[PDB]
Amino acid sequence: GFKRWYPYIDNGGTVIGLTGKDYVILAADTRLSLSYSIYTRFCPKISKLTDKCIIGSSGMQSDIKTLHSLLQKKIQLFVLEHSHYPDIHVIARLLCVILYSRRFFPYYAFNILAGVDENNKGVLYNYDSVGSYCEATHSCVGSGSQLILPILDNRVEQKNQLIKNTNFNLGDDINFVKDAITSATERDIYTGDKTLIYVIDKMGINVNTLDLKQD
Amino acid sequence: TTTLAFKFKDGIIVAVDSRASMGSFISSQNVEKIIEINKNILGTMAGGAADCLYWEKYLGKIIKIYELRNNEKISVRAASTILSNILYQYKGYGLCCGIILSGYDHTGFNMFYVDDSGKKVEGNLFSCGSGSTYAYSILDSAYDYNLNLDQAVELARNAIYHATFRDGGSGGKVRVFHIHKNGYDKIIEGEDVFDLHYHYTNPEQKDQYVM
Amino acid sequence: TLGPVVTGTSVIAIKYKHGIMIAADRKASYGSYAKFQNVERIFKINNKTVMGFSGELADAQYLHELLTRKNINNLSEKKRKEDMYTPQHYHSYVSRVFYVRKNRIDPLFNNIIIAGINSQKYDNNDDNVLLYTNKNNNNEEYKEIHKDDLYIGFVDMHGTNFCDDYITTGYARYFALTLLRDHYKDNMTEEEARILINECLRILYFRDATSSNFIQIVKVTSKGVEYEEPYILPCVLNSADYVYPSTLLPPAGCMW
Amino acid sequence: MDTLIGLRGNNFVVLAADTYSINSIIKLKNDDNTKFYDIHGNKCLLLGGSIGDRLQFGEFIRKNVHLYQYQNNTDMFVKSFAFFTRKNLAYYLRRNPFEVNCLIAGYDKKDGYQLYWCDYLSNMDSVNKGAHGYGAYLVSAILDKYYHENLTVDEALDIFKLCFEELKKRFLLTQINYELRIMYDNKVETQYVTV
Amino acid sequence: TTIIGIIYDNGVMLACDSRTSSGTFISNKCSRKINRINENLYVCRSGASAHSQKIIEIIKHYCVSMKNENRKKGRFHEGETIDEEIDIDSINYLDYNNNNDNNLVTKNKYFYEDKFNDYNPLVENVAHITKKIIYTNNNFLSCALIFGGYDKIKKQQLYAVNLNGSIIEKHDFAVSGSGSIYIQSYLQDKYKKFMTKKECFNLILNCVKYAMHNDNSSGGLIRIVNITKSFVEEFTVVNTQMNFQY
Amino acid sequence: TTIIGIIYDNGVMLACDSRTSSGTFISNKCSRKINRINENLYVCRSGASAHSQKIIEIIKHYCVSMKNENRKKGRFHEGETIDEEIDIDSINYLDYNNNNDNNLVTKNKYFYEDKFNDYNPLVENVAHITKKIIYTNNNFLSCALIFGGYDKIKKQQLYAVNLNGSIIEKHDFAVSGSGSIYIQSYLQDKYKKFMTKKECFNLILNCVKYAMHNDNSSGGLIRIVNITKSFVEEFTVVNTQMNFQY
Amino acid sequence: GSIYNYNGGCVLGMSGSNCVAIACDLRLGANTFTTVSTKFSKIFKMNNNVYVGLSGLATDIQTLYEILRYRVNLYEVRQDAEMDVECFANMLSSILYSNRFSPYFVNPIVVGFKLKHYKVNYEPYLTAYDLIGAKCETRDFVVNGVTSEQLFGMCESLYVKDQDENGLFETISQCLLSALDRDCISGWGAEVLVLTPEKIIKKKLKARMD
Amino acid sequence: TTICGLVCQNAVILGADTRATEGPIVADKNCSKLHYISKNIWCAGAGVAGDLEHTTLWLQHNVELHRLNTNTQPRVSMCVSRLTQELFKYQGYKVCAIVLGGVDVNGPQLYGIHPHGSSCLLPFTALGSGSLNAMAVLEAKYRDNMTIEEGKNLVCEAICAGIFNDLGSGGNVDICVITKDSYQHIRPYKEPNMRLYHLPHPTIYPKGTTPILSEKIEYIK
Ligand SMILES: O=C(NC1CCCC1)[C@@H]1CCCCOc2cccc(c2)C[C@H](N2CCCC2=O)C(=O)N[C@@H](CCN2CCOCC2)C(=O)N1
Ligand SMILES: O=C(NC1CCCC1)[C@@H]1CCCCOc2cccc(c2)C[C@H](N2CCCC2=O)C(=O)N[C@@H](CCN2CCOCC2)C(=O)N1
Ligand SMILES: O=C(NC1CCCC1)[C@@H]1CCCCOc2cccc(c2)C[C@H](N2CCCC2=O)C(=O)N[C@@H](CCN2CCOCC2)C(=O)N1
Repeated sequence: GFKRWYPYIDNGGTVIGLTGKDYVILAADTRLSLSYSIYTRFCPKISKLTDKCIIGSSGMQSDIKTLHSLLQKKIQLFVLEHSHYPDIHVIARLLCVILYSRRFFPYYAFNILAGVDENNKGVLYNYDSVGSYCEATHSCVGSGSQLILPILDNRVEQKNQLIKNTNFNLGDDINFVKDAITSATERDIYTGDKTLIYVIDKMGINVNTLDLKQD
Repeated sequence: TTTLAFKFKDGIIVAVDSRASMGSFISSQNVEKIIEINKNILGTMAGGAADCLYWEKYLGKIIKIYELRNNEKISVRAASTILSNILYQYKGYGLCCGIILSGYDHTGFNMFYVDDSGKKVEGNLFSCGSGSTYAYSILDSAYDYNLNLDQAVELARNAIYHATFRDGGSGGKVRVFHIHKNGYDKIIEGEDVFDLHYHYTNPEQKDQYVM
Repeated sequence: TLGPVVTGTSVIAIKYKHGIMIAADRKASYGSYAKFQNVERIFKINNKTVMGFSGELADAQYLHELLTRKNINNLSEKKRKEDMYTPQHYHSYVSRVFYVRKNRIDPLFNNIIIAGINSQKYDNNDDNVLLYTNKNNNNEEYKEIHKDDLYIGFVDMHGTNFCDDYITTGYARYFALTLLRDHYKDNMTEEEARILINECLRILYFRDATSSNFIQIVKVTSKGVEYEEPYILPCVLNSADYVYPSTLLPPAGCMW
Repeated sequence: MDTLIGLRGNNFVVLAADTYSINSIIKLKNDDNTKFYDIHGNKCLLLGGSIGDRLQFGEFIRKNVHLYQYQNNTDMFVKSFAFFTRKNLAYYLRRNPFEVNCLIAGYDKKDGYQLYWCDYLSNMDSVNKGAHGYGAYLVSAILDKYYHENLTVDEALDIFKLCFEELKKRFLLTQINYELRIMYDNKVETQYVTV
Repeated sequence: TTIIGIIYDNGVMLACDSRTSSGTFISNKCSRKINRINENLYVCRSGASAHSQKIIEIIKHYCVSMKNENRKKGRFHEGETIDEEIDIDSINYLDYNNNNDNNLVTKNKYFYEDKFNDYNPLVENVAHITKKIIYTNNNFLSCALIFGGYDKIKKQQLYAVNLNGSIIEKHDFAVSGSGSIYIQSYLQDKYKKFMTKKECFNLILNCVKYAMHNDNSSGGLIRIVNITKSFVEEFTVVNTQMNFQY
Repeated sequence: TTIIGIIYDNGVMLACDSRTSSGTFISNKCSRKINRINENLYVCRSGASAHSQKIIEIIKHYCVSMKNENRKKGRFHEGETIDEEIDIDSINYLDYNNNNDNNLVTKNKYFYEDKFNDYNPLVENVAHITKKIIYTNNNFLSCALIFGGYDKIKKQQLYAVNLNGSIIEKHDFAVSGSGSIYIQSYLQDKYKKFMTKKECFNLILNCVKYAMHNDNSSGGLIRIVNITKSFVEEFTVVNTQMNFQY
Repeated sequence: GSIYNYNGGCVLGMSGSNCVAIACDLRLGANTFTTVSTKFSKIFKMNNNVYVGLSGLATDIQTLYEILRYRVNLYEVRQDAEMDVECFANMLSSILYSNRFSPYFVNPIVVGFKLKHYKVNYEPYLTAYDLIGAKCETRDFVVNGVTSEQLFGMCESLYVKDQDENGLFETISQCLLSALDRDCISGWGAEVLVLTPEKIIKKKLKARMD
Repeated sequence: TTICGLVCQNAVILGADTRATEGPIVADKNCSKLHYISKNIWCAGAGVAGDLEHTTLWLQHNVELHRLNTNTQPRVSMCVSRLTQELFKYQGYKVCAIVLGGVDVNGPQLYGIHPHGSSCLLPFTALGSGSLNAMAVLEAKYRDNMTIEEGKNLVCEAICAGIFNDLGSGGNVDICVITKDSYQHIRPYKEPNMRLYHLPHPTIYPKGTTPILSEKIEYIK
């Protein structure tokens, strides 16, 4: 006979977020993999939702694309119906309900919402596949998350250090994001090729790239 | 997860930890496990994070509509019945929800436990989550309805601490809210259990504590 | 469909200086049985778009029907050449069909390649479309098409979709793709593109049991979609060690 | 389920268990005696699990330790006894396992009062306090909260009473009959407690 | 895999494809499925590669033991005093491959040392000990074998050792492997008793070619072994493509 | 089951065995696997009997609907005015059965009513609606079909509707059923373009005979349908045994 | 898989200049979420130049440690010398493989000094194993246990070549603590042993107890 | 894993990547996959790491024993027989896919051995998760009678194909050339993968930042 087809596949990759006082960094590698082969070395995981809000996801690429496009559609409809752009918090709740609407046949997507609210606070929300979400100062989804989250805990919170550091700034935070993603690339077979680093601050959204290892 | 609540002579104490887990990996240590249902009703979250969050927010919406329509405050019993019916409708679907609803209404202070299987149990003292047996043992050992606010808060904190000490699923921060006739107060917004261990079990801090 | 029964193996599509070159052997197998040896696996969608498939033949024929009628309706509403659907449009449509079927657990058991020319500025073919006549089979020359104006998309069973300068399906995702990632380059001539595709197909013939050496090449260029004459690929073994008789080796031990 | 509790202090060790013998849905006895295995030389093995496995493993351990002590005309050290027990359980784990949980207690001049906690997989560690069974979930936090070094025997018995009241009140099986073994001052005493 | 044996007037011919695959992947393009057991005794392997290889190694050892035990004491034959060659090069000629690789050994021929067949094990004996080995472990072993050889008693012979460890002697032809099902009726229709060397060679080659054409599990090149009373000839054919007028 | 179709110079011939089996038991000795859809359109059935029967019944209904919708209004052809016999009796002669049953109708021939092919559904259309029906329910339906027929546009045609609901047009021959695997290479080797009626008849008969010889799931008798532009001929062959010199 | 989650725990090895460090968590879990002990060391001294860290199933940890102690003691009494760390590492591999099909559910590391006798030079030596004895010789760090991914991230990010004993202690302790803070079934204390040719420093860290 | 070997003029050349994985995590970034069997026989290993380590060690030591007892140059055929018999005995549960190469009286030989016990004498082959990519390159570019430098370049290109196209492969490229008179193990031969981004200054924790509960110092000798 024929076995029942499984509707899920992990296409790999990592998304990393880090808030500041007035900025948020969201970075993601661009590899797209299938089992132990590479579909393509350039498949961006971050989509722009608003001038002040982006979304980055890891998991099944078809699900991520559909969910990003659905969220963009819903947000444009919201703008037309209500005359204003939704804040990051509104989008966070909307994404929660969208994910939970499939509670019993979930999207295979782990999503980080990054943006700056009206008060110019850097904001991060990170999600599970069924809609659970929480606000955080740094987060990471995808194959490399269990490698990266300890590093950012150590650097940002410093809970286990008596002599602490309190000099945080955008350049150092970006350097930390780059080191975290490179260290993850060192050990996670599904993270590599190239990373896009998005920075949101007062002016708006800015994009830069960093090369990762190819093996 | 460890959540608990109990009645005492000045109202209801509600205490929770703040850890969220994905398998054995700690997803967060700052989640908020006490959800304001309305001005006078608090809900605690145990079990699935999405299920608890969604259905307690849905209950909040239902109660808002009810209290607009009828120009009166819903009772804790009615809120718990609504939630239990909604959850029972999803029986067999695999919802994971352990919820304690506490509040004040015209019938006084009330407390109900509601789980995904449709269970709805009125009571004066509850605990849910992986760490709930430890909280239960501590509370039952040291529970008196005539405790003052300070004693009640201290007992809730100690129970949460012991639960997080013995249960790998519980930890992070302890939050202790107080529900009274005119709403609720956050007595302890969030206190790392790290300090609690070296305050209760090993104040000397000169060698590793031995269970 | 519950699983593959009659299957085609692998397709290769690459951009070169005059458009798209897509290739597939003309074989459909019933398990390990090579029942059909003259099967068309690359279909014309419109004058600028082609569809290649691997996997189940019945699902591929279904999808080809869908796209044929989609192009027909497109032509029914056309008022100017710009209105014709691009390869990107068809790739989006196919990715959507696959996503919807995944959500029902009712997928088409195919991997699909949608390739073509994503511009209308290189010719006037879509000004008077002929569905049932071909004029290419006059003495004009190909126009070089900027790579950015060319499109090669991929869709798999789960709805995974992406575009690239070269796309492979099936065993070409290992054998052909390795050589392409090593050796493909922009603005290749038809000769160089054909040579590289033929090297990939030769490796596939030597290493893929489902493959054959009867190759159909299709080109999408300023002249439209052209089906080349099918041809047998000459594949000779690359070592005399294979042909050495076994009796000339030592009779003792595991000599085989 | 068989609830086992152990508490060691500077000057004592106390073990306690429910006294129920269970056959499916009925209590064969309210005064079970197949859990405690007193061993010559201020040692005690306390076992939970199936009665048959309990009897087999416990009597095997007791007989082998008595044999050792008769052959070498000396008392086995408590730590040696604990690791011999663990090793035998681990030998049978991959061949024909004894599904039994153990608390091992004793006194000797070399190490004072010792308590070892061992589970049915033969995972063992020395502990100051420990419990086995489903009632462990309900007594462990009480043990943690009320234990301190320099605890007296009477204080430890009061802690055990707290544990028994919690088991009676909150545990699904309302256990109200208990037996305790108290080791201190070079003597082993037996007590029975009803809550 | 396709393995064939055909008895003709003056010998027995064994042919095979050379493809070994694991699924749809071809792990070995040109394996060697026709293996010498003794100077006049060959076996064609089918089934799982590890199984047939280890079985054949064991059988070769057994055959050495039997042969050396068959040696009689003394001297013998103090007086006893003991065909049109296949144009292999023309079979293997292709227009697009002419001197493209000049160095290519496609043929070999050798003569029997045991000229009178004084000690060479009987084909039947080796085949039956193989059947015994396969049958004793037929709960695990999955491989089908064709034995071909020449002995002074029964002359040229074919023995099919089938899956599960049964043995059948064939007096015309034997076929095995997933590819032979396709050429079953072709061979049945084209075979006749007392064929010449040339007819047998052409027939066995065409059988393998058709099987490779129709079976994905078969392919590569073709190895043909011809076993006569005095010599063994081996050929490799690399012109395997099939041309249909239609 | 063995079903075959072969296109020859002046028509298309369809042949089949007649055995239907339930395991090793033969539930129907002589079924009828070649069924008339329209006067010039036949289908050869393979696979599960219930599936192919109910599919063909549905298709016959669809074909009646199509045919009557194809009828144009008015009158046409107010002026338009529109081969070696098969010695079936000698094919069917056996020494041990001579007049043992005199009453035996082994042949039938009829002429098309729609002489100009004014309204008969195209072979391709009927084949494709069948493919549609099979594909829509290919999670449950297991049956492979061969369509043969003649229409004024594409002349004699063969369409293979394979398991899972794919359709391939064949321009030389088509084979299906468990028995055809055995005659695959025999037919490939013996087929040529523009065969005569006599050559095609002999070839298709021999193909079925070899398949019945080699396949236990095939047997019974042989039914041959010959479809030309003007008439349809049907034969039954009961001399199916195969005689080998060796 | 879940067998390793039954108890939890992890071990970490790191080398500096003429020094090497081995660290472990102190928890003994049961049923994956119940903490039954907070002094269950995974670090064992074979001889002055050879330590082993054993994470995994506690019964298998104790059993394997006893086997290794037996073997090392026999070897050293027969030879009248301390076992070289590489010989011990190969022996551990062979012991684990000898149970190839019913293995000990352990995730060992070996940390110590390879002595190059001219005067004597002390070269740090580190090796990580799988449960059937595959070996990974390294110069910077080794990890094992259910916390392996977090330790790998922390080490890849923070390890610094050629640190002195104090720098080595701070680095390995920070790596271990950060990794443990993200694990539900590991922690409840950390022991850190910093080795030099002259002395061993044993430290217990003021770590999280939840 | 990507291992490969080919035969060239009077030499056998083996090549391997150096990644070892434990699930989706890279466990060893510089593991050795080329194994010395004898001065004239090497082998490359893919599959279960422990099985490969112990099978190749057993083979090496038995081969040395045989050489001492017979005082003759070891044969590649002997390694094939011994290895295949062992692997067959374990019915593929010893997951050892091995490319065995060497030079002896019968000239340069190369064998592809599979975990179930089959073997095949070949001019070239690749094994492991990356074997399809390496085989693409080798099929494209292999030739008879290559020089040793050409063979080294081709082996390196094949291993690099595996390294860059298969997630289970990575790290450096190791090569060994085995002739009649000696071998040459080059490790690393390529080194195509390194860390790209480095932080501008390595984090050095100030002394005393980590809190401690107890500390004891114990001197040695
Ligand atoms: O801690 C938790 N409960 C406490 C924290 C708040 C309330 C109390 C639970 C503990 C286990 C819950 C078991 O019931 C489930 C019900 C539905 C789904 C899933 C589990 C699987 C889902 N999985 C597994 C991997 C992929 C995925 O989606 C998953 O475990 N989700 C995490 C959410 C953790 N965070 C997500 C974002 O940030 C806030 C919390 C989650 O529900 N944990
Ligand atoms: O004292 C012993 N021999 C006396 C008893 C008869 C006469 C002498 C030896 C001690 C030798 C020490 C060497 O280190 C090991 C070498 C090999 C294996 C193992 C350890 C681990 C193995 N383990 C560990 C738990 C599960 C398991 O299988 C295990 O301990 N095997 C026991 C045999 C135990 N049975 C023997 C007869 O008595 C009843 C019990 C064993 O080897 N003992
Ligand atoms: O790369 C690898 N082979 C190449 C690397 C060099 C030679 C070739 C394989 C690639 C995947 C194979 C996994 O199939 C197994 C089947 C049975 C047993 C085990 C594994 C054992 C074990 N398992 C199984 C899951 C739990 C566990 O632990 C496990 O995965 N071993 C890892 C290496 C382990 N480490 C040892 C020391 O550090 C380096 C790596 C391993 O063999 N990987």
